[PDB]
Amino acid sequence: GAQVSSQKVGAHENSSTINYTTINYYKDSASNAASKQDYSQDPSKFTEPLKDVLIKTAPALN
Amino acid sequence: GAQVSSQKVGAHENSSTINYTTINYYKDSASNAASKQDYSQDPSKFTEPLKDVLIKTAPALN
Amino acid sequence: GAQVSSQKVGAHENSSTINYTTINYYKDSASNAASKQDYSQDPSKFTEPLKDVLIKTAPALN
Amino acid sequence: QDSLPDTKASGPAHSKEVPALTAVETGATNPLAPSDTVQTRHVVQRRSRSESTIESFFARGACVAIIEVDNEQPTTRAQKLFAMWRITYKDTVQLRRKLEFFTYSRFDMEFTFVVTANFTNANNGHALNQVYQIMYIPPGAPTPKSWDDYTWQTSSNPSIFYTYGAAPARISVPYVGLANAYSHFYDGFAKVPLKTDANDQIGDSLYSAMTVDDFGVLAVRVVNDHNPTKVTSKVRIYMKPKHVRVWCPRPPRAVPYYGPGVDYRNNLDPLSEKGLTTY
Amino acid sequence: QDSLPDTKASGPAHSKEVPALTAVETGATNPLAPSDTVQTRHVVQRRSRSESTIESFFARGACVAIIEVDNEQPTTRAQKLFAMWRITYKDTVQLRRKLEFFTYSRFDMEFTFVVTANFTNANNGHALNQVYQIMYIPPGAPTPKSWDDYTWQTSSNPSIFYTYGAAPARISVPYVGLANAYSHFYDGFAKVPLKTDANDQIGDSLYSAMTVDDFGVLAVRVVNDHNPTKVTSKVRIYMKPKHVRVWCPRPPRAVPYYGPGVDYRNNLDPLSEKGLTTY
Amino acid sequence: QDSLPDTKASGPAHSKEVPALTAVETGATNPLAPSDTVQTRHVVQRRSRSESTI
Amino acid sequence: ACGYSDRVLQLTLGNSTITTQEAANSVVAYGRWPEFIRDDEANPVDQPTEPDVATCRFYTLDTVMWGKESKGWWWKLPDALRDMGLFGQNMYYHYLGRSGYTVHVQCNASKFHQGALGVFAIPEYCLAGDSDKQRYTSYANANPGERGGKFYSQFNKDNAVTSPKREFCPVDYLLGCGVLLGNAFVYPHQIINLRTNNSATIVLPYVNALAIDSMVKHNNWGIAILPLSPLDFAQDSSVEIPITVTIAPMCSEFNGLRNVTAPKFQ
Amino acid sequence: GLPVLNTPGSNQYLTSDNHQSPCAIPEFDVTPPIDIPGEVKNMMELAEIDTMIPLNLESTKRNTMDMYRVTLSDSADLSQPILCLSLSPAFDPRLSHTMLGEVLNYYTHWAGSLKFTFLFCGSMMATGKILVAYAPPGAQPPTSRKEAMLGTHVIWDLGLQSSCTMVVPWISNVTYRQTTQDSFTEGGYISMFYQTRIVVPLSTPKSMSMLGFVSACNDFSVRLLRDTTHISQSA
Amino acid sequence: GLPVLNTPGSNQYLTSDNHQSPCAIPEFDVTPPIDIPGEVKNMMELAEIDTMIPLNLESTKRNTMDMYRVTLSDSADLSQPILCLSLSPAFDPRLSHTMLGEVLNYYTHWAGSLKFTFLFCGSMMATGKILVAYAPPGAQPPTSRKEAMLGTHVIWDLGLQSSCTMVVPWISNVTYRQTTQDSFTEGGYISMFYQTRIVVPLSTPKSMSMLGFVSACNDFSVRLLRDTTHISQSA
Amino acid sequence: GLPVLNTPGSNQYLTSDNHQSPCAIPEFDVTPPIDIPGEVKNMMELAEIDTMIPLNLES
Amino acid sequence: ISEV
Amino acid sequence: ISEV
Amino acid sequence: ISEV
Ligand SMILES: CCOC(=O)c1ccc(OCCCC2CCN(c3ccc(C)nn3)CC2)cc1
Ligand SMILES: CCOC(=O)c1ccc(OCCCC2CCN(c3ccc(C)nn3)CC2)cc1
Ligand SMILES: *C(=O)CCCCCCCCCCCCC
Ligand SMILES: *C(=O)CCCCCCCCCCCCC
Ligand SMILES: *C(=O)CCCCCCCCCCCCC
Repeated sequence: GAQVSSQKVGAHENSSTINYTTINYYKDSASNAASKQDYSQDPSKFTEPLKDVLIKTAPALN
Repeated sequence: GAQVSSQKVGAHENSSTINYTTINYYKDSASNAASKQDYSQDPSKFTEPLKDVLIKTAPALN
Repeated sequence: GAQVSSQKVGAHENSSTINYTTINYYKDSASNAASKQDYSQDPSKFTEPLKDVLIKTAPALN
Repeated sequence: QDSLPDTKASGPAHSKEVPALTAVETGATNPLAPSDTVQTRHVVQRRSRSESTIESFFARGACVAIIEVDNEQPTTRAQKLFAMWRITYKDTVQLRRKLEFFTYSRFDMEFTFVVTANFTNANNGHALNQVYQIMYIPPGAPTPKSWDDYTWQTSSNPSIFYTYGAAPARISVPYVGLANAYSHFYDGFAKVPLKTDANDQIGDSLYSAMTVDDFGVLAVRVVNDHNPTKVTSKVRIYMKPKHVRVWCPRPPRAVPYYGPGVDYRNNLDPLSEKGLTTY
Repeated sequence: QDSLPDTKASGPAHSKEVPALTAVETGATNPLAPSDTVQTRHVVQRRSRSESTIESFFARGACVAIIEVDNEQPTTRAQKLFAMWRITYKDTVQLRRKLEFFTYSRFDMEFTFVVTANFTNANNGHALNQVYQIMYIPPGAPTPKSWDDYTWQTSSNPSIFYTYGAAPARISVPYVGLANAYSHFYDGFAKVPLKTDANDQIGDSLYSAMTVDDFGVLAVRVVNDHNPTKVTSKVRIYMKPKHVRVWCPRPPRAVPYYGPGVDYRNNLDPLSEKGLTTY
Repeated sequence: QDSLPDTKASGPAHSKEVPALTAVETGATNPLAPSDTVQTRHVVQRRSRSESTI
Repeated sequence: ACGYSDRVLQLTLGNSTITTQEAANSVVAYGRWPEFIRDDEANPVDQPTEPDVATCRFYTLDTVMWGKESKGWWWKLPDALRDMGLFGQNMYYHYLGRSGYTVHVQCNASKFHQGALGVFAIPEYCLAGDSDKQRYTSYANANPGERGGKFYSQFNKDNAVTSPKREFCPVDYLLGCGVLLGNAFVYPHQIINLRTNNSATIVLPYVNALAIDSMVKHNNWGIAILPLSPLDFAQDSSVEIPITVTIAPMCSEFNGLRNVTAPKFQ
Repeated sequence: GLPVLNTPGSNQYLTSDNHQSPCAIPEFDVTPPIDIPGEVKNMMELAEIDTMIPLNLESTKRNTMDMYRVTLSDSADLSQPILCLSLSPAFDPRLSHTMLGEVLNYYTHWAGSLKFTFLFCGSMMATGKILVAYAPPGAQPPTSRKEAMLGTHVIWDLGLQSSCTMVVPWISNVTYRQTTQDSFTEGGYISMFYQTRIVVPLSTPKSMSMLGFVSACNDFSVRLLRDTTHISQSA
Repeated sequence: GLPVLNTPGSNQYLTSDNHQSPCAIPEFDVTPPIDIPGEVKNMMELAEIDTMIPLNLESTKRNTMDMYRVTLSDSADLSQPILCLSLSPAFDPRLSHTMLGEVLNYYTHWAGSLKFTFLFCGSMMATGKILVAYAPPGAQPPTSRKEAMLGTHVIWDLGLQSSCTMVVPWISNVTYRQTTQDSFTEGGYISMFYQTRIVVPLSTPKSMSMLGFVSACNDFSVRLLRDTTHISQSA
Repeated sequence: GLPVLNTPGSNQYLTSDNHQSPCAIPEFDVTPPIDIPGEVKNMMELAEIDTMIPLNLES
Repeated sequence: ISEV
Repeated sequence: ISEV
Repeated sequence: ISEV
């Protein structure tokens, strides 16, 4: 059940891809650590909730 | 001897099937943890112990 | 070097063969735990050390 | 998957099929669902009965005993330099009531030991860390007469040596019953009085009781020799049934327990007053 | 990969396309980038928004409560031999303000317990190490009236037994809400006053409040019997939301909190004085 | 597997075979089982000598 | 097809037959029919005695009258049958015995009478007692035989310390054992409601923590009959109708034969 | 020596935990199971069994056998309710001690559909029609049949089938209600009325009992194991 | 017993850590999610939403609705700045409390391009041309349009499209600037001037408001989570 | 450093337990077995041997 | 290993 | 194992 | 490994 993922390596030693290993020890998912590999989304539903969405170089009002 | 099973994941992180690992360390089964994957059964032997079991839309007495 | 064996499961949970894992950490066998899977033998060398062993339904003396 | 059945879409009815009527005299509970008597929509059910499984209901360690033991200078009168407890779930009420929803049970048992101590008296110097010995004495074995007599040698009895301040001690016990299941209730006697008996004490027994010692005792002591000042300790015992199976359900206890049997004495009035036509 | 978009090389313009002009009345924010109004070079961007993800923003354990409990000789007046805390993130302001950037949330919760103690009085001898019991009492369960009454038996309630000096205690809790999400804000009542009501107290409720006990309480006590001298302890509770999801953003709290609701009372003047034409 | 031998179903006897009689002078213990002197039913034995091993 | 019904049954066991024209179907406790001990669940090694027809027939107990003040009746099994023909003889000649039962309760009245009997079969029916003294009910008192015992509306503590009755004090709304009667329905049961049915028929399997046990030391099943709704008729304030209990041992087998057990019931 | 680092939670004891531990009686020869009749796999199986309701908790009736008996009569006031009760299965005094009520007091949250079954224990010569109803929360609890008629209801006609069942369908705002009393998670109201009236002939009892029963429909579930207020012990 | 060696860090508690721990309510039946509208995946999404700037923090205007209103008029002194502000998005009193400013006060470092949008709230009969500008750090903060003209700027012409947007491009020496005030990581200066003037006809208001807005361009990011000075509590 | 969490039972001593431990005389040259007559594998073998009963425990 |  |  |  060992899960192996890659580290986003910031400062590199003078020595490529480095990994880390994870194993869940408990049956309940609430017991689990945070994976922190998170997906991002569009701001659109807040920044542009328009019914007719318009392209920025055209007149906003027409 | 590592046993790998799936978690019934309730609250999901913004990151699918998540697993947990189990290994028994001791020879005596009494030493073991509880698996908690338990099978359910019919209430029938208590709710309907009738010799002639009858379908709910028909008369109970006939 | 992981050794995997079966547990003689007495009280069973409401959930088959269950296993346990063993690994020896030390070079000297004296350091080891007890396996407790032990072979039994005949009482004969104590209960019947006779030169002419006789069948129980026949006369012991003849 | 373990989710409960979905609600089916159900519409109007005008028919000879009458689920709503029944006859409870039969001994049976009517298998009805909302769609049998009202119009229902389709609901995709996701709820489950995961936490009300027998294992889950019992999957908690409960306090069944508080053993008190002292460590002080051995004087010549009755002291508590060691103590003994008969193993049972009946000196406490909470786990007893849960276990008793059922007639017969079968399980492994997990014992966790919480040990706390304090100074009895205002001042006589102090105490170095204490090690406690918890010895199991199964029926038949020599019981201790003294806190440091030969029985504590424990050559064949299981013992736990616990160090104060360490994580609470924990051991596991197999299903150890003389029968195929533990009887939470026994409608009988261990002896029958016979017509030919000399006194009529010979055949007398306690009602509902089986063996005299049931499962033996736990003998507890402080292994340390006494400090100049006195230390009092309490060993709290938590019991957890695991890998559990239960048979023949029973109505829960409705009035306060009065001893190990089913006997009642007072507070026989469980139910509140409420008006027949009052919400 | 998670890096932000690269800057494109952009040159001079003389055209009918006017990104710079817009109309905010629409309800929309103008999607402009530096290359829309100035000449830009090509930059290969490597920066990322890894640390401002919802999980990362909340991925820190915050102090939400300080529970004080004493261990001393049981006298006959009000003491603190045990204490109870209603579980909430609202007795503190920092995590509350962070959680409230959003209307609804959904998460698992991590509880870490830091336990510290000291001697109250100059001198009466000393104390052997204390074990603390932290019991969760979900709404409905019997609450304790006494530091060592039967409720502490904890047969079905979850309890933590913590030993002083050991690493801070830590448990995890699932998403336990009655709804599909936790409401950080509830514009309503738990009761409606009806025209047919007898007194008009029947239908009265607190504004913004949902259930009376929300999520229950934590009952804390020292399991040790009292030393001759008094020990005072504080249990500090750190809360961390994990596996977090949040909905419907809200403006941050700009004035000091005044209780559990959105009510304000004073310091309603958040902003500094600064001249219109002053840098 | 380590369970002890099963009890065999055994019925009535009228014969020249006499397991019940013996001669302990020989130095030997008589190998008898319940089915040698009483009528027995068939029992599928599950008990074992696991805990009395050296 | 032809004309058959839920309400009309014939039960035949050994040389005995019961007819009922007003039944409410019939119950098989926990969905399990009586059966003999399987080889792989067997424990005593000696060949069993199975008396069959001589013991697995319907024995009818003494009749009890149900009147307006009747609080309830109880019986224990095998105890109610200790003196019943060759069944009782087999029970007392052997150390061990197992048996299932068909219980048939009989109570008819008229389309104008009124009342409902709760008939409950209870595994290990441990009853409560007389006293300050715990678990003190004497063997002879715990075992009324055919006669059965009764329920009371309230707890009268047998006060006489000096010369104790060592009797049960079964209170009706507490099912004689510290629990509420309304929940007794989790146990295998039927209701004899006089407008619906003459009788109740419950088939009991052998229930125990063991495959076989001592019948003289231990009762497996308890039969409790309580008036869920009181007897009433016309305007007559002193109505009385008979309740008759008929019971049959089933798949009976016995082990450990020796001289006969003669218990002391005085 | 494997380099390790001790995390928070170390050396604690959680009552609610699930870990392996040493066996104190190694190699013990365990008594095998036998097939005992009556095995239970889930506490919800018990809540699905019909048990009798203490419908009558009036001063002299409560903690007595009469608490189980509701009196119906041919001379009753037809405008009045036969019985009125709240849908609080673990809390309402009439429901809290039923087998369903008792299992629910070991849990914090309940969800699902319930069903009430009523038994006519009068003579065979007696007849009648009864309206039994359920009002979802939010309005004035019904005081007249006129009002009760408008909610979920069943019109029970007395006859050879002695009993009638009303299912109370799961109608809630929240996904799980609480087992304690609380206006925010309330279940609504149950009421009963005469639809016509009890009619008997002469030489027949004019008065009789009605017994009531409650059990869970198969969609019922519970969560958050907790201790019950239904038992305790003294110092 | 696996031979282990305890390392430094053992038995500590780091607030910032990420570890598994026992679940105190095992096997709990979790309420499933439903698709709620308005879900947020990253705090930077909020900083990209235009929110209104408190541009007017003068003595009687601040902590009032007038703090949001800049007065433009046909009789203004054309040589003077309409408004002058520093590019310190989390620190400058006009910017620090905007939604962008507020998210930045929970972080130590910011980087990326910003954009300011201005809304003309005068009558339709009003006209004008406005110069809005940004001066990167290092010189004298602009006091005249002559000086402001020379830096990054936009000449806004008032008309049917009511609003204008000036993007402040990421021009920095350091890869990440600080959220607090600091000369070493300073952002420069923003200024506004009349390019021509507000012109109205007769029967028209000669004076009117301009509302201002700020939000992050899509290249904006933040780092080093920290506590905000924007909230506190008493003893 | 592998992140670990100490469970209950930690640092206890159970008389009835079965664990490995360091060997205090490493690399010792052990005397080999020889086939001694009379080996016992189970205490029940002894209970199967006929032994004489003290049938007469009178004064 | 044994993956269920 | 499960390598992402 | 060595599975018996
Ligand atoms: C009616 C009374 O209670 C019970 O029926 C009931 C209660 C408890 C129970 O658990 C098993 C009891 C025997 C166990 C008790 C604990 N044991 C041990 C053994 C060794 C040590 C050190 N500590 N404890 C070994 C044997 C089994 C049944
Ligand atoms: C508005 C108030 O605060 C909240 O909305 C809010 C705050 C906290 C929260 O977390 C869940 C609260 C219930 C939890 C609290 C802690 N729990 C436990 C359980 C057992 C132990 C030993 N220790 N803690 C179990 C249940 C969920 C929501
Ligand atoms: C998947 O995990 C199979 C490989 C297992 C590798 C060894 C795991 C070592 C840790 C044991 C974890 C037991 C947790 C309860
Ligand atoms: C099956 O378990 C084979 C794989 C073993 C993986 C490593 C196990 C690590 C833990 C050692 C356990 C020793 C327990 C006595
Ligand atoms: C055989 O053992 C090969 C597999 C090894 C699995 C991991 C072992 C983990 C424990 C390390 C033991 C080191 C003992 C000195």
